[PDB]
Amino acid sequence: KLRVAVVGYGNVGRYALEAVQAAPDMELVGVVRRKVLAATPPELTGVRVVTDISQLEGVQGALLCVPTRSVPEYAEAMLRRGIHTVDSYDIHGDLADLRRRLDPVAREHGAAAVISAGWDPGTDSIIRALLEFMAPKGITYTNFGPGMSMGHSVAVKAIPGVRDALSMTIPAGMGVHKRAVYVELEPGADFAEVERAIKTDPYFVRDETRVTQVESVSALMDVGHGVVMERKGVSGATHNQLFRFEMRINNPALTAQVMVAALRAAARQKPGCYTMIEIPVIDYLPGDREAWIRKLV
Amino acid sequence: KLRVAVVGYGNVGRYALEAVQAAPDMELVGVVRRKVLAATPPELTGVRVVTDISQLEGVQGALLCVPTRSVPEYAEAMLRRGIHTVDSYDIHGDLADLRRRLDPVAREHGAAAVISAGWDPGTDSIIRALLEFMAPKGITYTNFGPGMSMGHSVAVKAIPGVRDALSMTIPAGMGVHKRAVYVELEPGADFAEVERAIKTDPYFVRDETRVTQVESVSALMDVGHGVVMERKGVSGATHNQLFRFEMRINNPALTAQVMVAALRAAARQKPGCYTMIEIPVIDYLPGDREAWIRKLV
Amino acid sequence: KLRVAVVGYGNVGRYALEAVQAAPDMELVGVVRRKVLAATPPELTGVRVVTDISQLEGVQGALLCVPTRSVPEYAEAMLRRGIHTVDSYDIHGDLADLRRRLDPVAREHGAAAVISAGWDPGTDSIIRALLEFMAPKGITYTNFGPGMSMGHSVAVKAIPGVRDALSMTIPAGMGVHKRAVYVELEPGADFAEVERAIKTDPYFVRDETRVTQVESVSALMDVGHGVVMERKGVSGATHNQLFRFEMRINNPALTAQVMVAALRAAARQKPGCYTMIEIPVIDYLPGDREAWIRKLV
Amino acid sequence: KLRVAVVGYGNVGRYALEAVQAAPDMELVGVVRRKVLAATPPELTGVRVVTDISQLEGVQGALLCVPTRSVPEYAEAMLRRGIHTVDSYDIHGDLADLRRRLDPVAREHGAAAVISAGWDPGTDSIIRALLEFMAPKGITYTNFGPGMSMGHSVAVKAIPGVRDALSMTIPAGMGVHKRAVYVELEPGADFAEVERAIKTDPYFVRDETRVTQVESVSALMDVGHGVVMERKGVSGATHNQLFRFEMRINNPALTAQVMVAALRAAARQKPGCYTMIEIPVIDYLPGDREAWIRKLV
Amino acid sequence: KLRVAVVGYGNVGRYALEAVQAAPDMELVGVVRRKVLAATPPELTGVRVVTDISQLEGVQGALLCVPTRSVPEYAEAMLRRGIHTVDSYDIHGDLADLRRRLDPVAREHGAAAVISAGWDPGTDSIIRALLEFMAPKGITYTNFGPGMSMGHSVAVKAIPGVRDALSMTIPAGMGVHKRAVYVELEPGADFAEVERAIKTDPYFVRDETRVTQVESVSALMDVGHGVVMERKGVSGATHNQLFRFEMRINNPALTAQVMVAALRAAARQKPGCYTMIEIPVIDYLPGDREAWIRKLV
Amino acid sequence: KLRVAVVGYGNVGRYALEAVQAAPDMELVGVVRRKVLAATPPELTGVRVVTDISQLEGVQGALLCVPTRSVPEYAEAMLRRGIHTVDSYDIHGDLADLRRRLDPVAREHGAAAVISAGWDPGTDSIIRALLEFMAPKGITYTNFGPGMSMGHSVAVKAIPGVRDALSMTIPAGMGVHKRAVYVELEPGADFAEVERAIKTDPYFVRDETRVTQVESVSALMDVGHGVVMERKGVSGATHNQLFRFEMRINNPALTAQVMVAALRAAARQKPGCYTMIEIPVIDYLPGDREAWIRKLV
Ligand SMILES: NC(=O)c1ccc[n+]([C@@H]2O[C@H](COP(=O)([O-])OP(=O)(O)OC[C@H]3O[C@@H](n4cnc5c(N)ncnc54)[C@H](OP(=O)(O)O)[C@@H]3O)[C@@H](O)[C@H]2O)c1
Ligand SMILES: NC(=O)c1ccc[n+]([C@@H]2O[C@H](COP(=O)([O-])OP(=O)(O)OC[C@H]3O[C@@H](n4cnc5c(N)ncnc54)[C@H](OP(=O)(O)O)[C@@H]3O)[C@@H](O)[C@H]2O)c1
Ligand SMILES: NC(=O)c1ccc[n+]([C@@H]2O[C@H](COP(=O)([O-])OP(=O)(O)OC[C@H]3O[C@@H](n4cnc5c(N)ncnc54)[C@H](OP(=O)(O)O)[C@@H]3O)[C@@H](O)[C@H]2O)c1
Ligand SMILES: NC(=O)c1ccc[n+]([C@@H]2O[C@H](COP(=O)([O-])OP(=O)(O)OC[C@H]3O[C@@H](n4cnc5c(N)ncnc54)[C@H](OP(=O)(O)O)[C@@H]3O)[C@@H](O)[C@H]2O)c1
Ligand SMILES: NC(=O)c1ccc[n+]([C@@H]2O[C@H](COP(=O)([O-])OP(=O)(O)OC[C@H]3O[C@@H](n4cnc5c(N)ncnc54)[C@H](OP(=O)(O)O)[C@@H]3O)[C@@H](O)[C@H]2O)c1
Repeated sequence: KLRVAVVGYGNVGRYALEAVQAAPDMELVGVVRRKVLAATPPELTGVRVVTDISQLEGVQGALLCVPTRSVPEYAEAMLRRGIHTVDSYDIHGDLADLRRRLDPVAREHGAAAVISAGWDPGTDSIIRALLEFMAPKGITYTNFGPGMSMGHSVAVKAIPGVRDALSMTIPAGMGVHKRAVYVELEPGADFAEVERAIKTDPYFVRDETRVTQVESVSALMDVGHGVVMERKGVSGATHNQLFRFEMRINNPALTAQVMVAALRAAARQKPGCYTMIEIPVIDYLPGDREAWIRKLV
Repeated sequence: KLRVAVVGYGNVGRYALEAVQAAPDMELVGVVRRKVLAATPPELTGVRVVTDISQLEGVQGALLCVPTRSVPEYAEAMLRRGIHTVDSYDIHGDLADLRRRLDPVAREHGAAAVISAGWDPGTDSIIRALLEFMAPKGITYTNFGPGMSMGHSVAVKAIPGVRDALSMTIPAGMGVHKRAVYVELEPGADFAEVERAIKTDPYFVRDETRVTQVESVSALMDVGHGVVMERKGVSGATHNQLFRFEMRINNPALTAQVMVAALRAAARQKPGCYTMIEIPVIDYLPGDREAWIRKLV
Repeated sequence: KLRVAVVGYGNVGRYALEAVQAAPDMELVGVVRRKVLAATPPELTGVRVVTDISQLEGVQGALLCVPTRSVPEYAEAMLRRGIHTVDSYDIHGDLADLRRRLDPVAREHGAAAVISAGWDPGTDSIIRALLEFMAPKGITYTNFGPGMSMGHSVAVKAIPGVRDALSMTIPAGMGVHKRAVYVELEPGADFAEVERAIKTDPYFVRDETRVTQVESVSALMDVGHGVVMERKGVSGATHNQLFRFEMRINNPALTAQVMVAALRAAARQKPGCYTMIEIPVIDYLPGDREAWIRKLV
Repeated sequence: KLRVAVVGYGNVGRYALEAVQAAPDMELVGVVRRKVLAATPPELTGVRVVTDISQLEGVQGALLCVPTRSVPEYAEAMLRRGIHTVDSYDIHGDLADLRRRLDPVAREHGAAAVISAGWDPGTDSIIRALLEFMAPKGITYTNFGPGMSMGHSVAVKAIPGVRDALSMTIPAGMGVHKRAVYVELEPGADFAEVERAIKTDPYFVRDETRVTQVESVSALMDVGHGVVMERKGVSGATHNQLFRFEMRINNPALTAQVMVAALRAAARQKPGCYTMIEIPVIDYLPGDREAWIRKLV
Repeated sequence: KLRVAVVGYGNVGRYALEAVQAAPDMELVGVVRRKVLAATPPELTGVRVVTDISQLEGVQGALLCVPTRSVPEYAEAMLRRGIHTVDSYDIHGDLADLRRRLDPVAREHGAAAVISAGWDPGTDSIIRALLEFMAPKGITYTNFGPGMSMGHSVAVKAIPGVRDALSMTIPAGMGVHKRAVYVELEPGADFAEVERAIKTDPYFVRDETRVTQVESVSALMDVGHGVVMERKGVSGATHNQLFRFEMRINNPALTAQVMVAALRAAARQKPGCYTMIEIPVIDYLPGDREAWIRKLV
Repeated sequence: KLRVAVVGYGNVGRYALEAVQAAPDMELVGVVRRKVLAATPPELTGVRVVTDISQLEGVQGALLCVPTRSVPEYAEAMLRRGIHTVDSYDIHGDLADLRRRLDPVAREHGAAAVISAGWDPGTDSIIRALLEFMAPKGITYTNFGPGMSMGHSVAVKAIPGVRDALSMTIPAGMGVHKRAVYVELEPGADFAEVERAIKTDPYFVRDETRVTQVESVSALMDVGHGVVMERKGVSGATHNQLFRFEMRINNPALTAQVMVAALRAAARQKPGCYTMIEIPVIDYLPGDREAWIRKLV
């Protein structure tokens, strides 16, 4: 049974606690937070919560449920302690570089790191790889939403006159996305100004963006999300092969569960850093291989 | 470039030829048939066709496009020659045992074998594994068709009074399948009896079966097929996670293309036998890993 | 404009009245009924209604909106008067013979008859013909409903213990249909007996049938109906060509409109009898061909 | 059997070869190409290939699988030799005029010509005509794709800084289409300039267009295509009649098969030129009419 | 049995007549029109038609099928006569104020008024309320069409050079709508200018608008319409609850039927004015409550 | 702010705790359980838990999250204490009688009771009522699943030789349902026996039932569920009006949230007992009516 720690008790972190507790081959040693207040969250009543992973006895693996930009530093800190790490780093543009950066650190400390192990990047990545070799010629389209965007939401809220905001990702089709922004204005903030400020912002200038002022943004929030991946391609020399994959899921819940499966896999790999398509899928399953082969193949 | 041979020029074999010719990292050395007639099929005009793989110079990998029951003997024959092998062996209840049987043969002759590498078993198996770890609790349903059934058609054609027949697999839902049989009666035969013999045959006795007599079975044949895989499960402790995968494809065309990708992967493994869920998905992709990670993850 | 008469003021007849009035190239001369009561239906207030088509001056075409079994004698009666005729005779197994029977009658009296011109048989027939030549090899499935069934309902009301009944046609998929019967029992009739008689009747004996006793059958009546026609076949030697046609329509409304278009075509044909697939489609369109070619091709 | 020749061995031509070989009522006499090299394509090994149709003995019909702008001269050349002709000329705005031009040429040489016989124009045209008379009032929407666009792709390759390109037709709904262009730039060409030139070109100027630079255009090519035709209209005076037709097919494969069926019909017509809606649908079916009436109506 | 009068014999009024005649608990006393010509519409032959509701003996309820702007004055006129009233007033931004305006008028004359009782506002409003309390946090999207737009069509028809026009409402998703305008130009008018005047008009300036010139607008008219309402929200603290409601209906037919049900409810309320969400749903059903509870709950 | 108690800390009870805590107009006073163990569930750490509702100060309303058969006694016990009550009693056959039984008890103690307030019975009941008056003639079909059935599951588990079981409700279409049973056998229990015992049981004899033996039933459980309600009917005299409502939700989560909304409504009613269709929908919404009318109608 793998001794694991949840690092970062945020949205994903809260679901990670549950995923670890539900895992048959793992034991939750504790949670690592930046601060630990006297008032204990109800669900953490019988859970060890500290600020230093060192105080969690025999930790073998860590789920890095921290902000994207904090992942690099956290992974290196855990790896240098010989602790296997998993994160759902979501920047497609440079996770490949993150992989090269963490590989030597992981190896030199006898640990394994699996990066970008959420649903996208993550499991969606595996699916895209499958579609790619099943029909080498053609185009795969990944359509996200409806669901909220963390990055886009923060960007809008950082605008003067904006008390709080919600940015919805809407699938327009063929891999194109539009934005539906909902904003809660400050004292005498002018909507027109805020509206153009949003549409102009580099985060929305590239896509069709619509803005709406609301009384309460919190009243509109839901972490449900989804994706539709499609490919029309050529298998060998045979055209029009049609594939479609769709999910309607709780975003953080799925991410945390995939992270758990990835940490299970990490503990079984040779020291180094890996993305999800570099690990045999059976390594994400608990227990002996034989039974899974008979049940799933 | 991997030198490959197509063994068995049947339905899948014909597509395998095309899949190999289209692969950027493979070279088709030739085709192995039980017999080679003087009348050369048009598309094989510039292709080396022989009855013994030994006559195909420098073959490194073999695509075993032979009947399911012939796979075991063919795989051992090729492996004992040090030739990597791929097959799409389709018996879910026995493939695990085939794996154990071929493992030492492959290993002792420095070769790798990837078995059951079609779409089901095969790629569908990978998808089922993903759904399984993304939402550990729940049920996955695999719905096949509409499409023609392998053995079912032969089973009916073996009935007295049946000139030729076609058995369609029809999805009834919840992983249950119906059978739509089309028969071309032999001069004199009685439909009523044939209809009874079919519905009572062990091959159909367990599923809803409907029989129809037709003037020509050939006029009804189409190798298109498909599948709908669904799962409603729990990620961690979060219920109602919804997943759906569907494809509408040319059956043998997809199978042959997956076999090609699997052979590419086999050549990159340690000697032994593997099912598709025991191989990192990136090994099914041609060339350098880096490029694929940046493109797909 | 073509002078037309509506024969039989029933369900389809009521809609035919409207279809003719809306046609830009036709003039409604009148309606022919078995009897004409003193109480005139509101919508027929300004319409000539008689018991003999001879009383309708200059009639050139007749829409035979009479029961299926009455069509043969009605068509011969009209044709022998030199009047073009259209009907939506719905017996697929007898259709061809009706064509042979009416052909010489129509020809010898210088008139044209278009039979079975509803949506099925009728327009669905044309679609089936199209799918057949677009992909010669494969299977076309015609799935009807949900919608009320003609004879099935009358057949149920035929049993003694039934005051009124409604038989719904339910698509089970792959061309198979289920029956949902609703019955209003006579005071004292046993439901169990009726339920048994229904499922036993040769009208439901070979189809999954379910019975439900209801307070009022009239409260469940709706003339909406539909169809889904699908085909997965081979174009040339290319497999898995996928086609799908679906309609959700008012049954008698569509039937009456198709009959109108067919009568327009009939007036354009050489004397004789025709099914809808024996007439160029442009003949079903009003006016000059040139305009339609530019608008539709 | 009708003796037929395939003129133009391009995309559609390659499929036409197969469609003719599979036709039960036709005999492939040969293929006519602009040039015949010493290296014979494998599939043409046992086929007569020449540069002048006169070298193909007893040819009665010709499938003109040449570029759109070449159809007029090719059709007149064949017709003046008394050879029936079929083409899938795709310009909706000129179609009618081509018909007028070829009609007297066909007639004076005792031959029949069926123009624009692909799926659109072609079979889609018949479907549009059906929907039009089934519900005279309303609007029919024809939504194409996803699939590759003919001229659009060549038009993009027309710009200087483009080595190769692919233009995808994307259905935006309600008969509106979007463009997804993929370009492979020449060493040194500026993407910004190309992107601008594309969106500016009169081919995309009036449609939402998006451009993406790609490593390889060939790796994105797939000949699959499709259409969704819908109409909500009035049958008689009854509103909201709903119709829907959809296809997911191999573009050239379907086009070639329709051309074959149209040539069969042409040989059955009085000398002159016809579009597909001017021919009874049963004429597109092989053999005796009686059998088809019983099987399809 | 409630004695009812239909006020305004327009689109909705014509259906209201039928809805009242079909209601088991209502008696149609007559129709109130602005003028009554000597030429009686066929369907009104046995119906009392007058210009003053006072001539309709014992009227207890009135269905106000008049233009939106006329509703206020008509409702106050009927209420001041002690006659219960129902209207489908469609202005979402002002109906709350209409409610406050009519409340004291209805109360002081012992009558009840139910306003905005169509499908939207109306039944859609009830559905939105249900979704709102079933999942308090999240967003509900109401997508209309395809279907003809009320004011939009009139707004275009008021443009110089426009003989007649039709404005189609097209759902773009996420509660956003597109406009497809069809215009029939007056002899001489310039399309380019009309097209500009339309797209710039306040009625379309906020949505994507496309204009098309046609020979006949009447040939494109169909009163079918529809809606798709969706919500992804949080029930309690559980995210991703998914809801979807859709209908494809005859617009005025449904509106008139809902108005009838609302009038039935009005007659059962304490004097005052009500929107549809202020009435228990069982009050919209005819007769005794007990029977409905057993049949529907 | 309404002071509320959750009675019964089971599946629904656990979600009810969350729904009350999330409600803006309610205050959770505590939870009433049959027993209170020393080991406190983490999430109940800061919550008052007792065995007698009397120990919860100032309780005004109670959510009866107890077994169906316990509802009658619990409701009467709470009502006799002057506490408003809500339950999701799910027996369609006699909830009408429960209503008559609780009405006088509620009234005589100055309290209000809203029974059967889940999604079915409950919100689905409201939807069925709407469809009923929008189109009075026709048939509404309620299709449940996929999702688990509590009753059916218990019935199977009570069978000798059955360690544990799971009964899935599968929609077969048109209001017909099939059962997919999963069983975990005891020591030497014979499957064949258990299988027929299930198929024979009155709980499954009425429907198509399939049985499967599994290693672990708990590994297959998920509380997700759903429904598809459809109606094709007549509005007035206009046929083929089409309606569809679908939900994919967490079963207990939705039920608890609806119960909260119903308790809010109960507190606003005259003393007595009500089903959900007897309460204006706006009463299920928190706060003043004005704002909801403007936001939703
Ligand atoms: N790949 C995917 O498919 C996918 C999908 C969804 C999310 N994700 C990843 O999941 C990450 C976390 O998501 P989330 O919604 O859980 O974020 P979150 O709610 O903000 O949680 C992050 C937690 O880390 C700690 N933290 C906060 N700010 C920090 C900082 N500035 N420096 C160091 N630690 C900080 C806090 O926990 P304590 O208070 O306990 O310290 C905080 O609650 C996302 O950023 C994204 O990268 C990936
Ligand atoms: N896993 C999947 O998803 C999946 C899907 C589809 C198919 N498959 C597998 O693919 C296998 C082959 O399918 P297929 O349609 O290509 O079969 P096929 O058409 O019968 O071709 C098999 C070929 O094997 C060669 N052969 C060698 N020994 C033979 C023998 N004893 N009897 C007959 N042929 C023999 C023949 O080619 P020569 O004449 O050249 O010797 C024959 O044409 C299937 O049996 C199945 O196991 C798997
Ligand atoms: N092909 C299709 O797609 C399709 C679809 C729907 C219907 N149809 C055909 O069209 C027929 C239409 O029937 P319907 O729905 O309009 O209702 P119906 O009850 O068949 O009405 C037929 C009318 O024919 C007249 N009539 C003459 N002889 C009659 C007789 N012997 N018995 C009863 N009526 C007689 C009556 O009008 P008067 O009182 O004015 O004499 C009667 O109302 C269907 O039965 C079927 O044959 C075809
Ligand atoms: N809430 C919804 O979901 C919804 C949906 C659809 C429609 N509606 C409502 O239904 C209303 C009526 O729709 P409609 O299509 O029936 O309108 P319409 O066709 O124009 O009919 C309105 C009738 O009102 C009478 N009338 C009285 N004063 C009039 C006036 N000042 N100008 C013109 N007519 C006047 C006329 O009948 P006489 O000639 O007999 O006097 C006229 O035919 C719409 O305006 C809208 O408010 C609501
Ligand atoms: N209408 C709908 O749409 C709908 C849908 C779903 C469920 N429901 C209703 O919700 C009800 C409860 O569902 P559930 O899944 O929460 O059931 P459950 O998990 O068994 O919870 C019932 C709770 O009541 C107490 N209890 C158990 N047995 C009892 C008994 N024999 N006598 C008195 N109290 C008992 C227990 O709480 P303590 O241990 O705290 O005492 C138990 O946890 C269902 O029975 C059904 O009627 C309705």
